Amino acid sequence: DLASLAIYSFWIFLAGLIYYLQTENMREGYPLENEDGTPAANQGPFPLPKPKTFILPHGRGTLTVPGPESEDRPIALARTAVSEGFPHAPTGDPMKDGVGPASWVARRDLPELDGHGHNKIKPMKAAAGFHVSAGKNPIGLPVRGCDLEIAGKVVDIWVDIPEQMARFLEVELKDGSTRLLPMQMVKVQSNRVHVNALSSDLFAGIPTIKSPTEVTLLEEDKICGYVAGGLMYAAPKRKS
Amino acid sequence: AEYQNIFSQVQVRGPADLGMTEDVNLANRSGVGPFSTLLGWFGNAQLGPIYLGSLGVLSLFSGLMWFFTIGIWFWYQAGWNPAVFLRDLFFFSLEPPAPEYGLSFAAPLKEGGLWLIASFFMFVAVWSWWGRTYLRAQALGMGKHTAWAFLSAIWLWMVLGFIRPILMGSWSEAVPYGIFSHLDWTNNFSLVHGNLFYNPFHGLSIAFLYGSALLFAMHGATILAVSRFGGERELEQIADRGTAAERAALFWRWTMGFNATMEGIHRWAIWMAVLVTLTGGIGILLSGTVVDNWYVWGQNHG
Amino acid sequence: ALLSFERKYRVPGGTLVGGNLFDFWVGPFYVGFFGVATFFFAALGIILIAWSAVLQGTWNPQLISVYPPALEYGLGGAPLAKGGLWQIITICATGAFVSWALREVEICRKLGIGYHIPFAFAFAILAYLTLVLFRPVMMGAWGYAFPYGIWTHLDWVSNTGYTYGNFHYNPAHMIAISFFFTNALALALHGALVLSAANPEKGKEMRTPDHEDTFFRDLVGYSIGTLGIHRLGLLLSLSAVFFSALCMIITGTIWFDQWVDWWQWWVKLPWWANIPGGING
Ligand code: BCL
Ligand code: BCL
Ligand SMILES: CC[C@H]1c2cc3[nH]c4c(c3C)C(=O)[C@H](C(=O)OC)c4c3nc(cc4[nH]c(cc(n2)[C@@H]1C)c(C(C)=O)c4C)[C@@H](C)[C@@H]3CCC(=O)OC/C=C(\C)CCC[C@H](C)CCC[C@H](C)CCCC(C)C
Ligand SMILES: CC[C@H]1c2cc3[nH]c4c(c3C)C(=O)[C@H](C(=O)OC)c4c3nc(cc4[nH]c(cc(n2)[C@@H]1C)c(C(C)=O)c4C)[C@@H](C)[C@@H]3CCC(=O)OC/C=C(\C)CCC[C@H](C)CCC[C@H](C)CCCC(C)C
Ligand SMILES: COC(C)(C)C/C=C/C(C)=C/C=C/C(C)=C/C=C/C(C)=C/C=C\C=C(C)\C=C\C=C(/C)CC/C=C(\C)CCC=C(C)C
Ligand SMILES: CCCCCCCCCCCC[N+](C)(C)[O-]
Ligand SMILES: CCCCCCCCCCCC[N+](C)(C)[O-]
Ligand SMILES: CCCCCCCCCCCC[N+](C)(C)[O-]
Ligand SMILES: [Fe+3]
Repeated sequence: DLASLAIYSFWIFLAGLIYYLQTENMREGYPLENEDGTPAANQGPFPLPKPKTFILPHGRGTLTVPGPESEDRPIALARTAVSEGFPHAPTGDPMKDGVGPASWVARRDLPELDGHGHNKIKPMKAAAGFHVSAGKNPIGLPVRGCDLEIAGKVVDIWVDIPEQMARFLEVELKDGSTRLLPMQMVKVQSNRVHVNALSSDLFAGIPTIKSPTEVTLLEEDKICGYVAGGLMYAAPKRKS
Repeated sequence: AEYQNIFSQVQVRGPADLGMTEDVNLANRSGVGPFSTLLGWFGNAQLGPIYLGSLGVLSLFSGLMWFFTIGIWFWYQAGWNPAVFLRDLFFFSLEPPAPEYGLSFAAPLKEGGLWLIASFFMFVAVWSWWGRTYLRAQALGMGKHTAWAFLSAIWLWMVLGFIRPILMGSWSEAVPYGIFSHLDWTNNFSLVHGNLFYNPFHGLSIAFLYGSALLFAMHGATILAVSRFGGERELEQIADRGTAAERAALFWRWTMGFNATMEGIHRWAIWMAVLVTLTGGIGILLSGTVVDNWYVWGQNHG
Repeated sequence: ALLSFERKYRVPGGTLVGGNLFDFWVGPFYVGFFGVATFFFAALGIILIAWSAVLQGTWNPQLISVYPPALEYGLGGAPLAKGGLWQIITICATGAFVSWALREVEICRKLGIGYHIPFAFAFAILAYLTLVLFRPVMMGAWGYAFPYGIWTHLDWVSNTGYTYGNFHYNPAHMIAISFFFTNALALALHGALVLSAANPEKGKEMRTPDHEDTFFRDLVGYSIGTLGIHRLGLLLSLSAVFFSALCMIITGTIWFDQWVDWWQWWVKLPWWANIPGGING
């Protein structure tokens, strides 16, 4: 009967759809590798899909995936066991070396652009006439780390222009230089901004940006990685 | 306690954003509406602009006429009494023609005619709105995924009010316009077809409805969990994978042994959701036209 | 085997129990103390389900059903073949789910990400516990819980619903359903919007979040924005499940009559109860 035919057909369709979805989801990170970076013997039952190409706006070229995968950065970890499946120990300072939860990806060293080809994220002082429109304005507040010491003072908010949102706080340190802190990693209070992720002595080590009025995707990844890494790696200097 | 990025701590505002031009007829955009600081704690504060245009006017007019046809019928049922209108608001119902009228438009106004008129306005409102989801994407040079997804919802709506009644040979098979009465119709529909729990397309529709809540909870939480690395900037993560997309993928890989990509999760999403009404519409269309009783059908497996 | 970008994240640390003892992977899966716990609970529960099947006399997945103790047992223990296995399997399931959530927490810690996902999952666990634990306890018997069987659990849904008339009339159930339908609407729209921008008309450059905002503003006059839509999907899904749990925890406890009759409170408000005309006059 027609209903039996429909349901039988549907299950065949569904199996095909899952195969499509799973292979689409193999456009990044595959082929799977051994811990030494060579191709793994067992790739599983799904093959890689035929490549697709994204045309990027503003002359930025294209992305074709799947494509050759490479980290494009040194990774300062080493094996802790003689067989596969165990953790890899940082060989240096994992916050400085950008591994574990301090990891960053070698994204393009250019800023994300809006639909008009301008820098998506700008310090609020350079964004006409962006302003704080609700909530406690954090500009001017002292910035406290998880050791409960003051690490600096907020001197601006970096804003996403097309999306009208706060993305970073720019914090001036004791030496007069500044660093960016992800808005998602700070708590704005009445009298301070508190940063649980970092003790005050780690603020200097936040990766710096090369130009003082823009931030590239690479730099954002280094900064966001470093700050989040502090939850694990500054745990000793934190602090009931 | 750590900030969880469910509500924003600080809102910022700049000049009203008038949007991308591309091929849009700017003469048809309104001005911006008010900014809402309240909305701004959770999402964007900006209201408007909205695109009008003649197809838009047609949809709005037709949709308002549907609503007002039902509402005027409700006032009539209330004996034009405001207190009774509010008291019995959920009990009023605009009902389709009796079975005797078949598919004719010969039913008197108070006995099905007004339901046909309301339904005609709804048909025009929804289909002209569908055209709009297509044309607004086209004008911006975007893919047509929204129009395709909307068509899956339209499929169930069309099956319920139009295709199934036509195949059954009477408008009396369609859904009444009323809050309680449409729930009564739904219960009755299951009882009369031998319990929809036995309809495998109903079971599938449920799997996708629950699965949509599972998947949006997973994806919403994942993106918030990696918002500290810019995770919600999904388009640029697709174009240039970052530590947000990698940590998202590895959370799921380490948890359940496989994972998505920033682009591909949105394909899981669109399909999980659209399959709710695709399977649902099939299940309903087969009911009474091909299968009179799902329990009985399931005993034969076919 | 590892994803091409995976090794740099596989560092030690983040465990809640056991230090480095269980800090390792099996293939793609992270283990951890709670990986071992989930395995134990899941294995035991599955073994006990297999034993229940043997006592029931079937291996057919569509027939196996583990029933809770009959109502006469109240909140006491019951013989294994007469509800006791359900009781133990329920402890196992709860252990397995809570262990799963806590293993997710360990994974979040190692990855340096927010705890949103296991927090969200906890809502599903609380809905499950509402049905098998909180509601049965409030009502005074394990037998009010649902049986573990593919088809028999649907029998329970139907029997339970119709105990209170048409269950559609439960107002918390109406709100839950509105959240489930709105969630699927939002999920379809979110998936479509991102895909429509990433996969534009042939030969065109990827669109931007600016075009995503513009599309929605053009269409409905408002865009919730790229952060807002993920907050919204999370809220709609968790609200759907919160109101689901709520609609059941009140049913059989605070309200136990026909749900349709609850609505008489509105109809009977003194200022219009007696006015002639309409449906209710
Ligand atoms: C006693 C009741 C019966 C029952 C009878 C029905 C019937 C009858 C139907 C369902 C259907 C469904 N049932 Mg059932 N169902 C039962 C028990 C359940 C249970 C449970 C017990 O836990 C669950 C979870 C469900 C779940 C579901 C869904 C999976 C499915 C509807 C999907 C949907 O998104 O529709 C919501 C989406 C739509 C209706 C699409 C709307 C489309 C657009 C075009 C709307 C236009 C609106 C516009 C003009 C108004 C604008 C106003 C705005 C403010 C602008 N049912 C019992 C057995 N069920 C439907 C189905 O598909 O069945 C197979 C269906 O017809
Ligand atoms: C005739 C039947 C009655 C009816 C009777 C009832 C009854 C009775 C109940 C509902 C409940 C629901 N009904 Mg009703 N309802 C009916 C009509 C409908 C209709 C409709 C369109 O007509 C709809 C849309 C709904 C929808 C709803 C939802 C609000 C709610 C179900 C979701 C939920 O609780 O999730 C919550 C999610 C869970 C419980 C899932 C938890 C799972 C987790 C923790 C773990 C599982 C993992 C594991 C086993 C995985 C295996 C391993 C593999 C690797 C995968 N009902 C009719 C009128 N309804 C239920 C409810 O609210 O429950 C709280 C409920 O008990
Ligand atoms: C994949 C299935 C899921 C789904 C998907 C879906 N729905 C869709 C779409 C998609 C992808 C859209 O693109 C389309 C949309 O535009 O969403 C924003 C839509 C949509 N789904 C909608 C509703 C809806 N979807 C439903 C469900 C679902 N939709 C499924 C769960 C339901 C349920 C669950 O019952 C409802 C009620 C609308 C929000 C929208 C279709 C809008 C439409 O067709 O409008 C026509 C009518 C009008 C233009 C006017 C309406 C009349 C009003 C009642 C009167 C008052 C409002 C008026 C507009 C105010 C203006 C006053 C002025 C004079 C100032
Ligand atoms: C709260 C919103 C929605 C939600 C959220 C949610 N669910 C989640 C998550 C989140 C955020 C996860 O992180 C976790 C996950 O890893 O997903 C991939 C999960 C998950 N939700 C799942 C299922 C699920 N979620 C459901 C729904 C929902 N989940 C809600 C609608 C449903 C429904 C609606 O029926 C199901 C079936 C799993 C895919 C996964 C949790 C996996 C897990 O806990 O694994 C550990 C345990 C085992 C491997 C098996 C244990 C076996 C038991 C010991 C015995 C079986 C007892 C059982 C009670 C029998 C039931 C028989 C049925 C026929 C009734
Ligand atoms: C205060 O008073 C005011 C002025 C505001 C007016 C008050 C308004 C009120 C109270 C209105 C309330 C409206 C309500 C309660 C509406 C509820 C609608 C519901 C619950 C609908 C549910 C399902 C509807 C479906 C499935 C409809 C399907 C319809 C179609 C597919 C259209 C089919 C087309 C037909 C039959 C026309 C055929 C003719 C041609 C030429 C195509
Ligand atoms: C986007 C695709 C996701 C696939 C989810 C498939 C879940 C299948 C659920 C089984 C339902 C079986 N039944 C009894 C309804 O026929
Ligand atoms: C406690 C309920 C018993 C569950 C049995 C194990 C699940 C097996 C999956 C069902 C497969 C359906 N199938 C393939 C037989 O048709
Ligand atoms: C009318 C469409 C909106 C859907 C929401 C469902 C309405 C149910 C409201 C019940 C709440 C009554 N209560 C608790 C305030 O008294
Ligand atoms: Fe997303």
